[PDB]
Amino acid sequence: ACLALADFHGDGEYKLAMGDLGPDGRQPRLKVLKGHTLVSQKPLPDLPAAAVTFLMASHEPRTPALAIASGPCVYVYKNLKPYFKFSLPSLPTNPLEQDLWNQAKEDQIDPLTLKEMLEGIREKAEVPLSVQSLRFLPLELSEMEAFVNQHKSKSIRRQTVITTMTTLKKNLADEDAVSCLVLGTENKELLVLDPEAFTILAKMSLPSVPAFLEASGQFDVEFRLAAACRNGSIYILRRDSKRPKYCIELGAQPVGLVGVHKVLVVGSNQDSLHGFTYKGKRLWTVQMPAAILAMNLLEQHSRGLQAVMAALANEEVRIYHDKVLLNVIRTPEAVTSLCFGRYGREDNTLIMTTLGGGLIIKILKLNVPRKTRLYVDQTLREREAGTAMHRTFQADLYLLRLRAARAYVQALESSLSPVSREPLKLHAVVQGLGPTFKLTLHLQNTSTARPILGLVVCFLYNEVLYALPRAFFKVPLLVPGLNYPLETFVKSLSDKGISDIIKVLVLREGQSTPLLSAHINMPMSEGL
Amino acid sequence: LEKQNWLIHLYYIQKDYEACKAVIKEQLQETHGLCEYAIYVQALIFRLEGNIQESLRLFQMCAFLSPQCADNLKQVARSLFLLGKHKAAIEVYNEAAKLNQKDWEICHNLGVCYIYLKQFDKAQDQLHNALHLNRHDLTYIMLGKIFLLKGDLDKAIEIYKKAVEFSPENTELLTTLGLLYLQLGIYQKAFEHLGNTLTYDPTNYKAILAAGSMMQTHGDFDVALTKYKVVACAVIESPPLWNNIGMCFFGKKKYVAAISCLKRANYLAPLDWKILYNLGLVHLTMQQYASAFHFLSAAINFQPKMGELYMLLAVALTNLEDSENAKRAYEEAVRLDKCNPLVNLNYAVLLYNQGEKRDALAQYQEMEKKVSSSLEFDPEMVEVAQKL
Repeated sequence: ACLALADFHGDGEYKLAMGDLGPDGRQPRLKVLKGHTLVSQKPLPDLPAAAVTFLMASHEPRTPALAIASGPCVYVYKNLKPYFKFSLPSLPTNPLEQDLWNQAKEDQIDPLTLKEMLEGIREKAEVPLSVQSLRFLPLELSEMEAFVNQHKSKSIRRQTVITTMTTLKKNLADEDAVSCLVLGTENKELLVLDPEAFTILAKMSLPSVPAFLEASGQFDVEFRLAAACRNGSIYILRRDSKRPKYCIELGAQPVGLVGVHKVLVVGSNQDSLHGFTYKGKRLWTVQMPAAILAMNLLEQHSRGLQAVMAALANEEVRIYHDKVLLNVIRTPEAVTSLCFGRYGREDNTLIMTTLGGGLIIKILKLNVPRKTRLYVDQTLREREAGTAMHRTFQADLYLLRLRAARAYVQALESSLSPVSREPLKLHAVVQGLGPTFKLTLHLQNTSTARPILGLVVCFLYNEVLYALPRAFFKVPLLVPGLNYPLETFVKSLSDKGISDIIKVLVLREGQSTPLLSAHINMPMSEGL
Repeated sequence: LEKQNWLIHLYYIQKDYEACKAVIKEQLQETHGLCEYAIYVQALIFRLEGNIQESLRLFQMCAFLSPQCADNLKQVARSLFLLGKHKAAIEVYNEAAKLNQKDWEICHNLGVCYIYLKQFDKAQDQLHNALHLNRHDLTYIMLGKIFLLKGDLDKAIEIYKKAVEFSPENTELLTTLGLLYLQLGIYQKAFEHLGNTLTYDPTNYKAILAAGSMMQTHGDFDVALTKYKVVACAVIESPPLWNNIGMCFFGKKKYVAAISCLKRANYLAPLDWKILYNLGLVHLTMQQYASAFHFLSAAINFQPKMGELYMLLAVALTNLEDSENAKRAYEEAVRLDKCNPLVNLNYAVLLYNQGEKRDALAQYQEMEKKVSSSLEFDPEMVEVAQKL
């Protein structure tokens, strides 16, 4: 049972919220933790998707909330009344289950009771096997998947999967005079919906890369909304989609973002964190030894002066006062959110929501070169004897062309080129010390699209020094573009270390002149 | 289905790629497949990593699950196009289009595919369509590329101007239009657009290079030298930058400090004919005549259909006690040169110095038919005239 939400919806008495995930995203209840006694004060059922973060105000009656449910759509809590405009309410008790969940109501899910549910799919036809609903969690994994194709009853559409939103705060404690609803989805589409006209005002897709936590703590007081790109940049893309300021100044991707309405405390992956202001200036960075998973900062007494709860990526927590170090100990394997746990009107109680299942509360001008006398003497010699240099260099070039053509013709004669219409390329690699070496011939057809059918490899060695099992073998059909490793086991027989060359000839089966060849100097034996 | 929902979306956003990947092997097992998001994370996430094979496989599975979805076919054709197969990408984009006839992405991708397939009529028409559905910058860039590859800049200037007309903050569009202005006679609007680019990005290497080139062309080598100092450390080893810097230092009579930069650029690119031509020219000006021939012959072997190369090879040659080779090189040049009278004047000088005075008049008349700014080619024009 992994969880997503953690939020302190205070001022009731100490009412803390926790959104757990059930079988298929269900909140059986969005449980209230009651962190110093671990009981349920007010249960919050009827939510089909994992919510992450609530929302409060000063004029609210403290029981309703705002559950941004990662799943189908959003369900704003209004005392067990999710009422959004046209596509966001989507039957908060699972609509894609209970059209077909009625056959799995005799007991819990186990493969014993599933094989008696043969009539239960067809003794009650609430839908004609609609593709949106017939296969959600609990059914037979094999036998009813052949009836999906022949039925194919059509579906509907809705808003895409969300993570975070942005809403209004001024006319909030009536839940109907709201104007702007800018929510962040997974496809980085912060759709701006308005209930005054049932319209879509804008959509924020300028990152077009998914945010982790979209709004730095659900809003900023200066409305400099902080979207976090999954590339290594954090944006200052303002509220109601104004013009972007973008600070790319991060060494890697940002992990976790909260704010205390003065600073932007982001994570990193280059083993640090960065505290940016609303404009983009780095106020203060903090060095940590490992990567960060999730941070936060507590309430402000002065302008943001309390402790930071910063977990790590090797189960460690690390607490700080920005300049002075407090803790390194190993509680959470992973974590979702770190918020208040304050009860009895004390200063500060800290909560910690791990991913094993527990709810932990534990307190502890240029570089232009320079030329010496040698250069001016050499240039003077060149200026006084340029003709002889030109003539002798041309003579040397003629002789070099002659000798290169000579050696090229001699190689063509002996066919010693491992690269040579008739396209091929072969080179032999030797591996291993000891009396037994692994000799792998990497052979390759280098042509646009033409295979080579009849080829064969023949080895030439000294039969008194090396014992090759198969010194001659056919090669597979060489497909243009693939390196075929064809390996053999050479074995040194000389009791004394003797290194002798081994030739390899690749040749057709109807011809006697090798198509190409290769050489390998076998290393020393290191025998026994 | 997908009970976790964001669990296997938490390690991925932070790019953990361990818990998020290992969790898949567990989440999938519990749900016995049919989640549709675990597979999706493997796909687009796989494509974000270097791998574009498992991405193609999982997009194939997503298309199999929803046979009548255009986005899945688009993604499969895109995974094809990320590999080398463009014909199959076209044939999958077609099916993706016969399910949705109102999106610009299919038409833009068909354009960029037909571009790689050298089918320019279909690519051009498809990209015109992609504009008419929804105008995007990349479609404009691909259309300009089509009109440059196929034909002339006369067709690309209109497209790039219309492109920069709206959304004028894209550095690529501004810089490419400025480059295409350089490619033609206009040097003023080229400077305008390159400065427009440099306002946004001051350290733009691709724009600083062309701005410094234009500056060098109209004298004032120190301004171009400062422009190059702006970007010298960003690209410390780039043959074009050092070639332009060597030409800067050759402008203001720093011949040794120009040979240095030009030889450094030649070492980092031994197959670049411009640096070889520049080395030959500077070694001609330095009166070395042994190296000049070598570098000019190299630049000839790299771009043989030029007229000035053979002129300079003949020019040096004349000083290397080989006049017959200079004769045949000048013949090659005059045959291969059309709009540069310097070759004709230099061949007339060679002829008149050979004691002929007969064909020197022929080369003088060829030059005067060809024709005008050089201070020292003016005097030799009139001195070989009056003395003939």
